Formats: sequence, C-alpha cells, structure tokens
Amino acid sequence: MINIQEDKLVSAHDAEEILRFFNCHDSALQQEATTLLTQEAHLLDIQAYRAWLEHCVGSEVQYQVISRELRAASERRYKLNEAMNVYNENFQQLKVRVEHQLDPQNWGNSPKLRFTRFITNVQAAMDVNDKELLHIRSNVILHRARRGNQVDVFYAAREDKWKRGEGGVRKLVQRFVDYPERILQTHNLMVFL
Amino acid sequence: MINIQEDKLVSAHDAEEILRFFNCHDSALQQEATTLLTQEAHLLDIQAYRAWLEHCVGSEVQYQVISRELRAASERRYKLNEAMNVYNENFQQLKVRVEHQLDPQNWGNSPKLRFTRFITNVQAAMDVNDKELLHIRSNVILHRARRGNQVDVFYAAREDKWKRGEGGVRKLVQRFVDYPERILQTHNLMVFL
Amino acid sequence: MINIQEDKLVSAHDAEEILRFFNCHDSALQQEATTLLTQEAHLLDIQAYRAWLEHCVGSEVQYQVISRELRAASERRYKLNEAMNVYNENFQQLKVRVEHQLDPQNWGNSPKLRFTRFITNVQAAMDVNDKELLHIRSNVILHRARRGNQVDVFYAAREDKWKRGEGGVRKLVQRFVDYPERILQTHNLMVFL
Amino acid sequence: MNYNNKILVSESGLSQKHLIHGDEELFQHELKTIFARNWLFLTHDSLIPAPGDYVTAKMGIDEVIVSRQNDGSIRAFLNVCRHRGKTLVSVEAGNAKGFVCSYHGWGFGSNGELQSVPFEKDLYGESLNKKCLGLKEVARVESFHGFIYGCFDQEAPPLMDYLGDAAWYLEPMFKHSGGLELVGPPGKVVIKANWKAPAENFVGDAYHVGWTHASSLRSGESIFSSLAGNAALPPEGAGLQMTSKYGSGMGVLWDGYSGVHSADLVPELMAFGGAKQERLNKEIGDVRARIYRSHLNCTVFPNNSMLTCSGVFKVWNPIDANTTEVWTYAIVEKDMPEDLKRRLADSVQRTFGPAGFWESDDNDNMETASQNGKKYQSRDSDLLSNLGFGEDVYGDAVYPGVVGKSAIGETSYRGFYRAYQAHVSSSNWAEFEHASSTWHTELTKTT
Amino acid sequence: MNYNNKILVSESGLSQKHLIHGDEELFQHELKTIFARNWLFLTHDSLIPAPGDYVTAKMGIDEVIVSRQNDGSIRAFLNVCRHRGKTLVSVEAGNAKGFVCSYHGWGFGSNGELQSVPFEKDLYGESLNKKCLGLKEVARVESFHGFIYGCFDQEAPPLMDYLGDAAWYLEPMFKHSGGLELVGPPGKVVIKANWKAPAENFVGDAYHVGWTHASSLRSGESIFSSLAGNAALPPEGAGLQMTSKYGSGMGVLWDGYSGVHSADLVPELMAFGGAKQERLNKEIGDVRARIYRSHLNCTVFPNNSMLTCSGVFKVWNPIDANTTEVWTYAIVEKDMPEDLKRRLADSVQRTFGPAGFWESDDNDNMETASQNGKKYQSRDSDLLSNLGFGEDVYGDAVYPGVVGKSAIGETSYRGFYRAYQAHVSSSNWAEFEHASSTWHTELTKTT
Amino acid sequence: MNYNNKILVSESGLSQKHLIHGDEELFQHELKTIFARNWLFLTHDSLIPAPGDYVTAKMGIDEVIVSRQNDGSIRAFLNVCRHRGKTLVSVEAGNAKGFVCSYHGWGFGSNGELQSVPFEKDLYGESLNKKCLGLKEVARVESFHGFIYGCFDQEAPPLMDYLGDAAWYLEPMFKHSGGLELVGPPGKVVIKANWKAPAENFVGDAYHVGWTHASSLRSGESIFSSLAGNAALPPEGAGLQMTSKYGSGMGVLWDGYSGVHSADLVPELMAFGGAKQERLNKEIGDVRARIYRSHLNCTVFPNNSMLTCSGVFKVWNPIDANTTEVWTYAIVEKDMPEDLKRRLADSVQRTFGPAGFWESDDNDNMETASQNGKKYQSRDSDLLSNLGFGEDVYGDAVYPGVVGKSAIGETSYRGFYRAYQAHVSSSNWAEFEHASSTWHTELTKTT
Ligand code: FES
Ligand code: FES
Ligand code: FES
Ligand SMILES: [Fe+3]
Ligand SMILES: [Fe+3]
Ligand SMILES: [Fe+3]
Repeated sequence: MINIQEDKLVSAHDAEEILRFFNCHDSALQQEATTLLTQEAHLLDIQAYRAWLEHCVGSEVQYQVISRELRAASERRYKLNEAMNVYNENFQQLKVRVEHQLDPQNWGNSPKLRFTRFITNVQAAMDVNDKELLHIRSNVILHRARRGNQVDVFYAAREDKWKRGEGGVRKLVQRFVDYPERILQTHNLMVFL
Repeated sequence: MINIQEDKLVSAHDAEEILRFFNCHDSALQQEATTLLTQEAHLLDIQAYRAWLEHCVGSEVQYQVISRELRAASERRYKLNEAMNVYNENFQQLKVRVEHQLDPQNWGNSPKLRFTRFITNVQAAMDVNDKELLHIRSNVILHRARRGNQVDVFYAAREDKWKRGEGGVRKLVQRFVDYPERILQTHNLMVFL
Repeated sequence: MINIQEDKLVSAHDAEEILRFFNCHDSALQQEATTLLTQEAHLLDIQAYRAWLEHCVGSEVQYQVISRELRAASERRYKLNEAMNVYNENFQQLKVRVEHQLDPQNWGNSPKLRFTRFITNVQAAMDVNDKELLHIRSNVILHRARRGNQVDVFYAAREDKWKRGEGGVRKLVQRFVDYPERILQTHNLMVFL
Repeated sequence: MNYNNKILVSESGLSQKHLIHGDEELFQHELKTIFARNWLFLTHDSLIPAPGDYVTAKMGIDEVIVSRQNDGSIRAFLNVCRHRGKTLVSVEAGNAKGFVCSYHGWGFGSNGELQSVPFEKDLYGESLNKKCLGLKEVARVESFHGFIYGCFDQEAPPLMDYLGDAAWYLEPMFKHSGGLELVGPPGKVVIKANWKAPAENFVGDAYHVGWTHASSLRSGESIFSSLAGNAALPPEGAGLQMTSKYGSGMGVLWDGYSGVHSADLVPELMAFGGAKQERLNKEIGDVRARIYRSHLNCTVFPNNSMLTCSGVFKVWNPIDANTTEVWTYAIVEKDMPEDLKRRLADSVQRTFGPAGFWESDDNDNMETASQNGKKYQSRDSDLLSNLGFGEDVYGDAVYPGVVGKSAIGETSYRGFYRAYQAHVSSSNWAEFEHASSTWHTELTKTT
Repeated sequence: MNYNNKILVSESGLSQKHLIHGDEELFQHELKTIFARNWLFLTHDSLIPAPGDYVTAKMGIDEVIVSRQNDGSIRAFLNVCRHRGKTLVSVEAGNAKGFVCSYHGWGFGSNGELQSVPFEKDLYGESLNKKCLGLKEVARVESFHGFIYGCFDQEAPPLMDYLGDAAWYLEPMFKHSGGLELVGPPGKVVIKANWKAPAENFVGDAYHVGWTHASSLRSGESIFSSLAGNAALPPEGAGLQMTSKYGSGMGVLWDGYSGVHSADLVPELMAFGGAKQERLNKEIGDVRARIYRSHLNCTVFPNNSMLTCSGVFKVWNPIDANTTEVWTYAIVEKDMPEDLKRRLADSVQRTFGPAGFWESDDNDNMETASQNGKKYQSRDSDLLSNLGFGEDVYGDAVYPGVVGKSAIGETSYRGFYRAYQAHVSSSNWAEFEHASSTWHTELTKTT
Repeated sequence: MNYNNKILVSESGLSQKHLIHGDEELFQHELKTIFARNWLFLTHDSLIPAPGDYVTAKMGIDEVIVSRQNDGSIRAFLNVCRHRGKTLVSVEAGNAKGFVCSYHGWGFGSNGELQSVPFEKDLYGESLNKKCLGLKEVARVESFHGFIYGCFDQEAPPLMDYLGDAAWYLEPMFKHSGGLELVGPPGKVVIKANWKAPAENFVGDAYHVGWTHASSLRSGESIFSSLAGNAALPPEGAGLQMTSKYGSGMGVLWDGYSGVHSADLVPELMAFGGAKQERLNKEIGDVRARIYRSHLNCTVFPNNSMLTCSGVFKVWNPIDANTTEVWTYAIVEKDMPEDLKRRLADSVQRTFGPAGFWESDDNDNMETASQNGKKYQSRDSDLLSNLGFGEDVYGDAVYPGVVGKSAIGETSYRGFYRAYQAHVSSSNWAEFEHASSTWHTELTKTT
C-alpha cells in the first residue's frame, strides 16, 4: 500500500510490517492477541516474573530492545553499527535477570517497586509460511514508581512473534523494540517492555 | 497458576486476583465491561458528575483509594496501619463531593477544568457465588489540565465489582485502587479514578 | 440522559455527543472503528503521510484543532471569539503540510523524529440521517521524541466523522479536537492528532 | 541581602515583604536560622511504641531516622552513611536493631553506633576508630504528651518553654483528655507553595473560612455550615486568638468539637466531647474544660500545624521557596472507641488529606500567593496583617499570652512573624532572646 | 557582573556576547532595566471594547489586569490582591464591574479601588484606610491606533516618541488603512529560547528566510516561493531596513501584501491591497501608499513583533533566560470583508501559530542559539551583526531613521542592540538619553 | 567560596567535604578548573576511520564535532555557528566534507574553515574576513593507542605524560594486545548523580563489589560469583591499587579476564586471554603479560572510566551537580573473532548498559550520595577515604606509581582527590604543577 519512493520518511521495514496487517481482516485473532497481551502485562505488573517466564515466554525467545544512533536523514556513506542492544536476550539470559530481580539482596527492590502497564493499538496476523506463527503489534506505556517520589514513564511500539508450543499455550518467541528516546531520562531502562 | 513461595515479589492478594481472570475465557463479558468503563470515563471526562452517580454508581458502593506506607521487603515485625485512605466513600460521601464540585462558589472550578481519561487492559470475570456480581479490572491514565499551564497525570490499576441492580443497569459496587506513587507530585489527588 | 440544568458543569455540546453513543448498542461497528483508528495511528507513527492522506482522509475533510480561551464559569456578557484554530484544514491544506514534512530541506526532520500513538476509549455510532456517515469518538496520547533528549506528550479527545466514499474505504471527513491544555509546554503543536 | 538590617517584617508584625514567600536566598538562610535552630515535629509514640521501631522524617530538607531505643527513649540520626554519604534507610517505617548501608556494608545500630565494618580486621586492621564514626545525631529530642519533636541546636529552650503561652491552650486536649494518638501512615503531597503560606493560614486565619471554604461548608453540613459564602458572621464572643514569644499561636472557636466533620459524625462527636467536658469541669475548671472541646487552629512554630477536634495534623516540609511537601495525619483521643477512631481518621483525610475537598479550596490561595512573591513588581510589596491591631492584650487574668478577644483577626500572624524576623536577623539563640525582650509590648503597642 | 562597565554589545552594535541569551543574572537585571522601564504590549481596543471588558496580560514576568473603564479609558493593574498577595483573576478575558479575591473576599472595582471588605465594620471598624489599598497600578498606558501598551516607569517617553522613526513606516497600515483590529484569542506556546532570539529575528532577519524556511516556501506557494533554498536572490531595490533611537526597527520588502499566505489567499489579498493603495496615493503619496501594501517585519522594542500584510502579531513573554511564552494573534484591516477576515486569521495561525509550519522552521534556530549561550566555551564568544555596516544612512530625504537601502542586512539588529546596551548600563531614563545622544552617528560610523 | 583557601580535600586526600557532590557554584568552578583544563575522552579511531567521518561528543557541558581530516589527522570544533550561535550539527555521527548551518546557510568545512556564505558578493562584498571566522577549535587533540582525547588548554601536558604512572598498567591491553577497538554506538542514560560519584567508584572501589553487586554476582555466575554478599574475602595478593600525579588510577584484580561476564562467555574468554598471555610472556615479561589478562577498574582523570577485560567503557558527562549523562561503549580486542566481538559487546551492555543489571545495583548509591551533598546538615560533613592509608608505597621496583599492595583499599580515591584539590585551587597548569611537587610524598606520608 506504501510506495517508499514517494512516502520519503518511511523505512522499508516499516512498510513491510504495515502490509502484513492491512490484509489480516480477522476479528477473532485480534481478540486472542488482546487477551494474550493483557494477561502478560498483568503478570508483569504484579512482578510475577517466574510466572511470566513459564506461561508467556517461549524457550526459543529473542527478547530485543535497541537504541539507534541519530544519523542524518540524507546519510548514505557512514555504515558503522547503527544501533546497540539495550536488551538482546535468550531464555537463559532472561532467567538470570529474573533471578537478579527475585534475589533478597537486590537492595534496589526494597521498598517494593510499583509497575502499571497500558497496552493499546493491538494488531494481529498469522505468518504466511509458518501457520503456527502469529505476528502481534502493540504499543506500551509503562509506568514505574519507587521510593516516594521517583517516577519514570516509558513509551514504545512492540513487534512480536508468538507461537503455540506445548500445552497449546501461545508463547512469545520474539519481541523487537526500537526505543524511541535516544537518551533515556529515566535513570535506567531496567524494565520488561 | 502462581506459587508465591517461588515468585517472591508477588503478594497473596495479587495472586488471588490473577487466578480469577485466567479462567473466565469469555469474550462477550469482556466487551460488555469495555463498554461500561468507556461510558463511565466519558461521563466523568465531561464532568457530568450527577449522571455518573445516577447511571454508574450503586447505592451500596465502596469507592476506595489507598496510599500504602513504604516498608522493607523483608519487614515482618512492624504491624501498625500499612495504609491510609485517600478516598473511602459510600454513596452519600460521593454525593457530598459531587455537590462540592457543582457549587457555584467552588472557586477552583473557574475557569473550567479539562479532563481526559484513557482506560486500557480491561479484564472481566463473573464472581463464583453471586452470579449477579461482575469483577472488572482495568488501568487508567487520567490527565487534568487547568489554568493555562497546570498539568497533572495520574496512573493506576482499578479493581472493580459491578452488579446489575435495577433497570438491569450494571452499576459500580466497589472500586479499589492502591495508588502507585507514594508522594503525589500533582498538587492533590482530587479526581475520580 | 443528562439534564444540564442539574449537571451544571456540562456543556450542551458534550451532552449532545454522549446521547449519540448510549444508544448505539452495536458491537461490530465498535470493532470496525477500532480497526480504522489503529490503522490510521500506525500509518501516522511510521510517518507514511502520503499513505495516510490517500487511505484515511476524505476529499471533503475538515481537520480542526482549537485552543479555547479561559473564561469565567459564570461568564455571560463577554462574547468575542472564544477560540482560535491551531488547525482548521481542508484536504489541500493538509497536502501542503504533508509536502512540508516530506521536503528534503525540512531541517527539523533530521535526524528522523520518533512518534508513538496510543488510541483508547473508542466509541462508534451511525448518524441518524446520513446512513453512510459514522461518528467515532476516541482519545489519543501522542508521544514525540527527537534530538536525543526532547520529549513531548500530547493528550486529547477526538470527535470524528467517517464516511465510505469510494473503494468502499471508510475515510475521515471531520476531526474535531478541543485541545485541553491552554498554554502548550511542548515547543509547538506540529503533530497530527 | 543583609539579614541583620533588612526589614522583612515591620514593627509589631504588621506587614511582611511579599518576597519572603519567593526568595531562594532567604529560603537558604531559613535552613540555617529557622530549621536548624527551632523545634520540628518528628513523630508520635503511637507510631514507634516498641523497641527497634523507627520512622524516617524530615527536619528542614534533612532526613533523619527516629528510633525507639531499648531503654524506652528515642534518639534521632541523620539518614546518611558516615563512610561515603549514601542514604542509609529507604523506607518510611519498620522495626530493626540496626541499619546496614547497601553501598559497602557498614552496619549501624539503632543507637547510631558504628557496630560492624565488613572484613574490618583484614582491611582496616586496628586503624578505624569506630567510636568516632557513629551516625550524626540530632542534639535535642523532646516530647509533648507523646508528640516527639527534634532540634539540631543544643542551645534551644526546652520544648515546653518553647511552646510558651500556647501550651496552656493545648493541655486540655493533649494532656487532660487522657491522651492523644497519631493515626498513620500520613498522606504525602507536594504543593507549589512556600512552607510559610499554609503555616500562617493555620496559625491565625479564621477570616478565610467563610469565603475560601464556602463550597465545602455548604456541601458537608459540618457545624460551621452557616458561615458559607460569608452568609453569617459568628456571634460576639465566638472565640479568640492567641500568640506567644517563640512564635506558636492559635485561633479558638468556642465549642466546635465536631469541627470540619460532616453531619455523619457530628452527633457522636458532640456527645463524646460533651461527656468528657462534664468530667473535666471538676478537674481543670470550666474554662479549661471548654477549651478541650473547642476547635483550635494552631501552628507550632515554625512548620507544624493542627486543628484539634477536627483532628487534622500537618507538617509543611520545605523543599524550596515555592515547593512544600505536605504530610497529613489524623489525631484521635485514645479513649475513643475504635470504630469512631477509624471513621475520624478517614474523615480527616476526606476533608484535609491528599484528596481532601476542604484542603483543595486552599491550594490556589497558597500557591499563587507564594508564586507572586517571585514576581518583579511584587517582591517589595507589603502583605498586611493589621486586623485587630491595637486591641490585643497581654497578661490577662484568664487567657494567657498575647490575646485578641475575638474569633477573627490577625493576632497570630503578628506573633508568628515577630518570631520569624527575630530569628532571621539573629545568629543564635542568645541574640533571639535579646531581640525578644519586649515581645509582648511590641505586639500590644497601641493597646 | 558590573553592568555599568561590561561591554555586552560592541560599538555600533556590531557584535553581542553570546551569554546575553543564557545568563540568568542578566535576565534578572533585564526585568529591572528592560521590562520595568520600557513600553510593553497589553492588548487591542477590539479585544476590550465595552465598559467592564478585561483581559489579563504579561508585562515581563508580572501579570496585569487590563480593563476598560466606564469613561472609555483603559487602566491596568497588578493581578495581585493587596491583602495577602493571592492572584486576583484566574481567567484570560471577560466582563465585570469588579474583582473579588477568593482567599478572604476583598472586593476590588474595575478601577482598582478597594470597594468592599467582608464585615469591615465588625472587624476593622474604622481602622482600614481603603483609599490607600487599591490595586498596584501600571503608571503609563497609551495607545497607538488601537494597540495598547503599558509601562511601569513614569519617566518614559510618550509611546509615539518611543516609536521614533519606526512610526512613519507603520502609519500607512496602522493609521491610513482605516484601522487595524486584533483577532483573538491568541495562540500560546512555550519555547526553550531567550526572548531576544525571536525579537532579533523578527526585527531584521530577512537573510534567514530563503534558507530556514526553504521547505515552507516551496510547500505553500506564497509570493516569496522563489527564494526557497536560496535559489534566487531578491532583486536590487527589493526593499530596505530601518532602525531607531529607542530600539524599534523593521525590514521592508516592497509590494509583498499577500506575505506568507498560501496561493489560496494571494489573488484576493493582492487585489484588496492594490485597490487601497490606489486610493491612498492621493492621500499620503505614492511612497507611503506603497509602504502600506509592503511587507514589514518589525519589532517594537523590546519584545513585541509583527509581520504586516502577513498579519502576524507576536508577544515574546519572558520566563527565564532559556524560556519564552509566545503569544500569537492575527491582525486584520477593519474594512476587509468578514469572510476574508476569518480566513486571514486562520492562515496566520496556520503559518505562524502553535502548529504553524513556518514558525516550526525557526524553533531549533532559536532554542539552540539561546541554549548555547549557557555553554562554558561559548559564553564569551561574539555573535555577529556586521552585515551592511558602513552603508547605513541617517536623515534621508525620503526614508527616515537609520536606514540600509537593501532588503537583506543587519541594520535593525544593530539599532536593537544599541538600545539594549544603553538600557542595561543605565539606571534610569535620563541616563539612557545621555547614553544615546549620538545614537545615529554611532550606527552610521563608517558611512 | 574562596577556592584558593577552602579545604575541600584534606591532606593526603583522606577526606572530602560532602558538598563537592552537590554544590552548583563548585560545579560552575569545575567547568573552568577541571573540564576546560584537563584531557577528556572524545572518540575512537574505529568510530571515525575514514576521511569526513565525524561524531559529536561532549567536553564538559560543551558540545564538539570530532572529524577525520583528509590528511588522516583528527580535528575537533565547537558545535556552534560563528554567525548567530546556532548548533551546527544535530546528529551523533555521519560522513561529510562540511557542515551547513540551517539558520542562514553559512558553510563550514570539515577543517572548520568558513568556506561559503550565501550571496557573499552581493551582501558582504569584500568586507567579510572568512579566515577569522572558522569554527572555534579545540586546542589539543591526542591519541592513546586509538583512543582520542581532547583538551581546551594549550598549556596541558601531552596525553602520555598526563596518564603518568597509570600508562604502564594500561599498555599491555591497550598496546601489546595488538590493539583495542570501541564498539558503538554508545548507550546514553541520564542519572541524578554528580559526575564524581561514578568516577570515584570506578577509580578505586573494589570494596563495594561484594555487597552492592551481591545479587548480580549470585545471578550471573561470573568469575567473581563467590564474593556475593561478602561471603568470601579475596585471597592475600588477589590484586593491587595504584594512583598517579595527574589523578588517574585503577584497581587491579589478578587474572580476572572474563570479568563481569556470565558463565556463557567465561570459557571462551579465559581461553582467549590465556593464549595471548603465553605469547606476551616473551615480549613484555610475565608480570606485564599477566596485567594484560587482569581486570583493571580505572578512571582516566577526570570523567572517563573503564573495566578492562569486562570491556566496559564509560563517559560521565556533567550536566549539573546532581545530573550526569552516562555514555557506555564496549571495548574489544581487534584480533578477537567477530562473533566473540558481537557477544562481548552485547554482554557489556547487558551488565553495564542502560538496562545493565549490574549498573542498576549502583544507581541509588550514586544518586543519594550525590543528593545528600545538598542537604544542610551534610554539606560540611567529611566523606572518608582512609582505608589502607599508611601502607602505600612509591617507586617500587616492579609496580610504578603510588601503590597499595592489596586488592581492596582507598589508594586511588586519595590520588584522584589530591589532583582534584590541586586543580580547583589552581588558576592554571603551572600552579597545579607547583601544588603537586611533593604529590607522592603526600600520598605515602605515614609509610
Ligand atoms: S557509603 Fe555506606 S558503607 Fe560506604
Ligand atoms: S489575599 Fe485577597 S482577600 Fe486576603
Ligand atoms: S547562525 Fe549559522 S548561518 Fe547564521
Ligand atoms: Fe483553608
Ligand atoms: Fe523565520
Ligand atoms: Fe558497582
């Protein structure tokens, strides 16, 4: 539907993604995806990190969040690394982070943090080749409050891939986030988007 | 689904609540709840407070918002009051607040305030014993603008109970909010979450 | 449902609008509207402005955003212009703004901006007389990030009218926004709400 | 600005320069001459009753740990590690025998002593003199019928003397009622106002009630409902105003025991207070027994305020000249039934807490009056506090202090600001005393 | 910083120290020597035409109430209650015979007089001297063809003289066109820039148009479309630049009556202005009649700017050294048809309002140039305004003021900054006059 | 505050006044005496290897453009237009032969020269002296094995001498390993801490590791896992601490080549480093070859830090006294296989980047220790750095510098703060030299 030679601000990737959703005219899949994400957000918000891992995350997951270097709109010669990985985790790496969160000597977790997540703009479409693979797009606003007067709000679009593995439970196999703020004004990005 | 001996950051209450929604696999109830909340937010946003009371709030309502004292994750001996009530209102108390809002001598209401509410992450499940009792969970972002350059944004999760009383109209019988920011940086918490 | 002689803070306009949605008890239209807005937000978020124009905006569109002067709740004598138009655009005017955005010499667009939009509280109802005219109400949170550490967040309610023109594609024929913050603390209001 | 010479408060406290609510340099100077020198509210016995119980509290912009010792006493310490200065405790309350710093693991006892240092023998050997490395301690910690105040200055008067003539007014409720308790935790909200704005409003401002709170009075059906919109003026002898040498002061509204509470509590309260007032008649006399069931709007200099009977207890914590952190507790009589205690606590927060519909009436008043103090054309303007001037007395046979025998006036502002000028132009307690040797004559000048 | 000795602007206004856009101490000093001393835009007759009509407006960081009196005059007062300093009016416009303070109920009239004090007889008796308790009044309020300006300093020149040589240029549009009106309400946006940045840009910066606004020119198809990307240089004699003794100045672009407006308005405007220009030829002469239909980018010292013909009217309200509140109105000719009036107003906001696609081109320019003024290595750097220096004249037979007979140059910057240095190093108006006795010689030095 | 007389750091760097982490006036004074005088990290050759490649970087609060010239050299310029002071480049990296200002179109070359000015002939004629209007240039730009540092002060020592005794420790990894590369782009996060807090922590704080990072150690299964919760004390001779005349210093932990990396990388790294250590034994000797595969926590004075082996590279960019912008890069050995290079980079960010689970352990430590420096009762308190004092040596036969022959101690703090006092009380480099003529004697006093 997009011609990127004409819509000059549009990346090839973005054009690819929007084509995949303008043609999955499919209401039930949309509702399934909505439920999946709302349940994932709830478990995360109550800090049930082991539950999240067991029930929402696939063993073959790639959990990735990048920070893209600011370059000229007309840049065409400079070809060094465009982005770094704030997160780029496999299941084991996620498990380490979860253990780090649960550890009684994580002093930063006392007093207990307060998370509140808002998931909106959910779109869902089955993958063309792997009929067991569901693409899900959603936006998140994540609010973290701690220590009386610390307040950080995060905003992002999420490109997910979810697959029914076993138990028939649909689980997360890939999450990709291109974080929109280059310099974080939130102390750290230590939250699960 | 949660084992709180293993998911160490999870409160018993939170684990109770999430069990109630992972098993109300029920799409129509979800849509009914969505409609109820969107209509409630709309009436609130236009400041139709009497309408809200008449159409959305049950005569037996408990409208409660708490501010929980910050305690050690490992705290086990100190047992004094854990929280105070920012709101803990019955129908009459809500009526007083509404009258206070409508009064022509409420100087703080001139010029007129601007509210905008965003309701997301809606989950719904019928209660096990009272078949007329609906549990509804949702998150709210509430934006209040006044006097040129005053802007306050509130964030919270809402645990509701709604019941069809008379007219068949489903009305609010309990709202419980554990406000996530201990020290408010918003001048006051004088808004209906 | 509202009596504005009793609900004293409620404008006649607002009361009119809420009547139109408490009686379009119609689930499928709600889902259609949701899809329309989510797709519009997505195209906007990836900066596919020409696509937006071609696929979402009607040739007879009025795209309007006002800033209302702060007046006394009891004001009744002063009758000069109550509001100014931040936007009040026809299709051609929108095209000019789009060209301005796409122009390689728009220096403010390098490096590329990052937009993220959250659409919530969607309500839909067919118009009483023009059966081809759909009224859609929604709220938007719009997040714009640029130049490392610039972050602006916009909040608003949108009153839309959408009509199937040709291709059967439902397109935007009127958007009306009464911007809730009188004095913008966001550098400018140069975004498509 | 030379604070020795600058007249920030005119003679007899008649006027104050608007800049006091806005000037950041003066705010910095107050940290030294008001907050580091005077008595500040910390907590209540009912909040830390058992050994090892602690709360954190602000004292100016400083944060302290307030801990019940094994011997039953209370000691308070800077919430700052003696090694590299990290904040020691990150919670608002709990129970513990000590506190360990999460930076390098130094262990302090509830008595502030440096008890343990990780691998002390292998790293420091014998070089570390731990006796000299205890937490910086608050010099003075004293109690007024369970209410705990702290003072960084050793040269200060004992708390009782500091309260001066205001003590007599508070005693019936604080002492003779059988004792008060503080119901926590407190509500905590940041307002964009100078700490002095709410302090001055609570110390002597009954004049604003009818008008500022018109909507709240009308809506709640509290015992002061008539008065809404200034519809009625309270009767002759409806109350009085008093102030004192060290700045504390209060308004007294005869018989208003149900205070700001809505009709749902008025019958029970009015019955409860009257019953106690009858018993107290024999013990402390009619006047004092009446004071007990009378509504007192008081400020304990400099930034602790309360409404007795209504049961509102406030701390106006300073952040900067236009920023204040408001703490709100509920005060209840210990011998009240528990259910009444819980309902009173909720009603205090309902009216004056973070979502208090009465407190909200005051927000704009406090914030703009403070914010206007920074505006160029207003910095040198004079705020007026001359209402009732020339009718105040001192040394009355029945009511002690500098007293205005009227419910509505500005007596308490005058005494508040008189003590404030004296402190700000003084380097220590001895100089404040010298600057205050004719305080009551100054306040009653034209009477 | 000694403002008597510090050279912030070099001789002939050739350069300015970058710190002027960033220094907070200098900002504070400007409140006194620029904003409290000079003429500032308040409102227009068309915004408060009837008795009791009022608007609030900023004058520096101060806020004032501007009210139409019964006798048809306009008076302006500090928006601050004379009792405890609360902000009196919380709206931007309305109609009323008085204003009541919501703190304690004091009632002020539209003439600023203290009219009523609740229960005055019972509380103040006769002690309160109300005649002395009226709202602090703006000393000077004057009009320029319906445009209302205020000045806190009584010693200032009358507004007309203050405008000096710039008046001649404005008169054809402001006076001879039959009159202008201001279309409100205004757009209000906060930018992170020093007020001087947009002030200097509007006063004499035609050089940036082709490049900064390349995208807007290309997109709108306005009469200056060619010029986009600096594709073409305007022809010889395309216009001029002027400046004046008290700092006001402007650029003149011959015949550009449709200004920044897009092709949809060019035909109508170009027809309307030409028709009027023919009629005016007989009344004020060809040159002056042409000036009328010519595009003027002007700043009325210090912080009011406009583009005639385009109809853009701006107030750059100061907050701090890197913060400015921008007010945007539309100016229209009274005898224009209503429908044209409405479309022009929308087009002004469309181009230069809160979502103005042209104004957005300028944002980064203003913000970073201002913000760089705080950076250590840049504070002492010199901003350059030497373009066209040595070719300006004074006392020309046809065009008055210090004049650069060229469309693009920095003449107006020089005059703007010359008046700015003089004011900042001066304690009052007499000293500014003394510091300005050879102003035009200073500006034309090398010519 | 008189910085000539004020003792901010006691003799031998034993203690520092807590206010250094909070005082804004001192922050302003540091801009001049620390950041404008000393060497600051800009970039790495691997980030701008080709002609025209550039990055922007901070130097204090100033922003500079760092560009590879055609002749292969690197020059750096203030990112500020010489006309009206707009920020010239708005991106973080790219390639270009010049930079054009989007305000008025002035064109600067990658060599900082003013190359073109739009319509120069018609506007400026010949008047504009472009040779004098090049971008303000950073006086000194030098390299340390590909790592590029800048200095605004021409009188500074060459970078190598500036590194002093720390150079010897870095050489095995920076030089003898065959060279390092910097993997970008960096993570960028703002923390609410003083730049000195993380600088001091990285320069000599091994004491906090066991306790602050207890949870990270336990969770990651890195080579320092034991040590979690201070469960074990590292063995005798586990490492050392060194510091130097110009302030740089580091901790050395023998053999910890896999550093903070989790079990998934330990085998490969430990194999890779050992293989290289065998080859290096013949070239630079056993001790130096070991240093290469040993974990160094180092700070290059004043605000560049790193953990060799772990590969963490940090810039603590100052904003204000309680605000710091943290830049995080990964350092890798050029001859490592690409796949190992990519995994190491990810692991560096995984542990110490914006969402680094180790770096998060440090946040509260840094922020509160800094924030407490503004608190009234803590400004004049003494931060302690006396651990290991009286056991440091200078002039050792094997390990150069002021050296503490122990893994855990405060030697590096002392040297860091000794150089800091000397600079802050000095007006230039000559005075710092004079103030540092007995530096090593001062640091080893009691040994
Ligand atoms: S800062 Fe507390 S142990 Fe070091
Ligand atoms: S402050 Fe205005 S009446 Fe008191
Ligand atoms: S500011 Fe750069 S060309 Fe003028
Ligand atoms: Fe009040
Ligand atoms: Fe411009
Ligand atoms: Fe650490």
